[PDB]
Amino acid sequence: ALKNDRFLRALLKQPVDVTPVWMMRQAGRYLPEYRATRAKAGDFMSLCMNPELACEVTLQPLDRYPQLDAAILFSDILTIPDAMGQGLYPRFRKVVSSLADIEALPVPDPEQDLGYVMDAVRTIRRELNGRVPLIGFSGSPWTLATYMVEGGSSKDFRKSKAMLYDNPKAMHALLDKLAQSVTSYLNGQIHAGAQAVQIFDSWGGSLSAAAYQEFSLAYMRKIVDGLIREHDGRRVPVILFTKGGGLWLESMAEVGAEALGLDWTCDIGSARARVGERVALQGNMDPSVLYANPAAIRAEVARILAAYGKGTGHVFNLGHGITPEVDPAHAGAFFEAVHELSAQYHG
Amino acid sequence: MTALKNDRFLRALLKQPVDVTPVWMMRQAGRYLPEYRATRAKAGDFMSLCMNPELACEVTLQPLDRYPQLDAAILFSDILTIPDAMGQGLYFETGEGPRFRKVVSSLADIEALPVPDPEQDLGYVMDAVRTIRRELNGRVPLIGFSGSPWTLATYMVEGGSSKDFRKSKAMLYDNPKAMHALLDKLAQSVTSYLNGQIHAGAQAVQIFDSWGGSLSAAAYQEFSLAYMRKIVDGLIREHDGRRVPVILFTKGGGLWLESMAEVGAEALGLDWTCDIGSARARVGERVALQGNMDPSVLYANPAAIRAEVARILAAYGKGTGHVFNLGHGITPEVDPAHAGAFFEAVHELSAQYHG
Ligand SMILES: [Cl-]
Ligand SMILES: [Cl-]
Repeated sequence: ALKNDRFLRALLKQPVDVTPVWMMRQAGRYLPEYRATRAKAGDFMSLCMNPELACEVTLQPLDRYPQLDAAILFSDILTIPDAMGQGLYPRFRKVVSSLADIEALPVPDPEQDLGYVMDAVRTIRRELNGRVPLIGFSGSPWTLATYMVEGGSSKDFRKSKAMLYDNPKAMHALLDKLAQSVTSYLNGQIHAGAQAVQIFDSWGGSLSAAAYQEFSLAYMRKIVDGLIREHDGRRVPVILFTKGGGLWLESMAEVGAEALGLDWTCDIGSARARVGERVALQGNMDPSVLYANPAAIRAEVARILAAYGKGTGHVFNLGHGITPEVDPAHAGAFFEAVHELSAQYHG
Repeated sequence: MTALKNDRFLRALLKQPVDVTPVWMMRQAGRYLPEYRATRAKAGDFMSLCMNPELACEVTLQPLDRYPQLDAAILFSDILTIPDAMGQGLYFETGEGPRFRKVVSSLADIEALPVPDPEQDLGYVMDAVRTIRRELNGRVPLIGFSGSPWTLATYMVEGGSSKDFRKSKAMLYDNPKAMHALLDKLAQSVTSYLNGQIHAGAQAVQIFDSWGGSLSAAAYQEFSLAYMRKIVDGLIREHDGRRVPVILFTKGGGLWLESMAEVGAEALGLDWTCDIGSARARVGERVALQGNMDPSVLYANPAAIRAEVARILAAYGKGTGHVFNLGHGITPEVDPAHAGAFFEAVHELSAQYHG
């Protein structure tokens, strides 16, 4: 029973009154009410694993900012490797390094092994009461694989890439199991009530053009081929986002997903020319703009709207997550600007 | 016209016929070489090494002696030379990295900054160029270099290394008038610095726009590329009877090659995220291309290194206009033998793409 669905409409190239906006990490430490809930939870994993708390932080930006046109599931990108028994605490107690390691990895069952995520989705979907669509998400196979091979956050992905060039056979094995896992994970979230899904390929941008095709994109394509594309009588749009992936939009546009995420390095007008006929686009403002005065924030919104131009097919967002020191009022000025200034570009 | 024994590097940059694809490597003088680390220890630190022309020459020549395949030398020097000469007080915080005592935050700060004179105020750099040019004895061309105005500006506004560049970009959006004033002054400075290096014997120059890739497409045009264009227009174009090729390198700038190619510089540097075949199709008629291998490949076994060299050569295809390099600097933990396999693969495997 969706009351506001312009976010979905834009992704599906349907007419809209204004350009929709949401923001990566809109539930995060820049919000004092998030910091309160996080302290109430006690630690970050408790917040993630408690569906009531995950819901609480998910709703917080929506209640603060009526301009936001979508909710995104609050969770950790690393749920799946954690579930595989790798012991997430940002590092892993168990680290992938041999083919033998990978073969032993189980493919997590969404409801039996990741039930708390599924519970969070159901809880959020209920509590939203149709106010805005709910976005489910997961990290990409390549991105999750690097976390599992690096053993956590990495200096420069030397180990992950070395293993890629030395033992591509083992890396294929790992990526394939992760593709399997991500597919069922997202399908789980969709069954639980997610109305769109986004794949975050956060580290795909560090790959060479060739390695990106073989070791990241091919596995996102596998996932999209396995996703539930319709639920609750509506299409469930898929958004692929490779940060730093602007060079590669053309191939990304042929995977069959509805939309591609963009970061600020890619001119969105150029992106629309290159692949606009095949996908919706989401993005792409540099988050650092939010540290500037409201006039500058408005000016940058106007520039980006002008670059995209007239008509549907754009969802406004940043090109990366907001950072903890941003003034919530500057975030608000951003969302307001998108709705106020974009109206002229529709109709 | 002064003598070179090997000039295939220059010829590739100028789209002239070459026998093999030339190769050199960013940071080819650096901590991955044990002889470098020994010289650096004898100097005490990096800064002392940069400010002693005899030792800067010594490390500049080391990779050439170890690796006969290398087709160019690059001036060993500090990217932060100019803002130090400007008076901002470069030092090294024990646990972090280079920092400046003084940080740029206002138009008034910027107006006060002087434009260093290369020979009068950076004589130790010009001496290094002269010394290297002499000691090379024409074995390979010498590359001079500088940071770009945008890249230098970020160090001066942040006051050292930064992860997110929040302060630099905040100033870009909040105080464009001041940020442009800084960029303008730095372009003038970089121009005379590079020209001093050329007059001292540099035979090519590379502008390292290391942090230009963090800019939006729109901001890149106004706050970085426009100032590299200023520099290129002001550079000495010929010296010692030769054209002096200019290489512009914005790491992560692959989306922007078309505009970079309109500046008038001979060549553009690429990183591994850009398919070099695609790059050649997009701008190869206008510029030579340098790059573009992922430095991380050098951690892999030599067979993998050769296969990746082979792939990149196949992607560029037949004919001049390519200088092989990494897309980034080599890191200290790469085995010298792996770097060696790399250079040997480029010369051996590229022969078939020429003639
Ligand atoms: Cl744009
Ligand atoms: Cl390539």
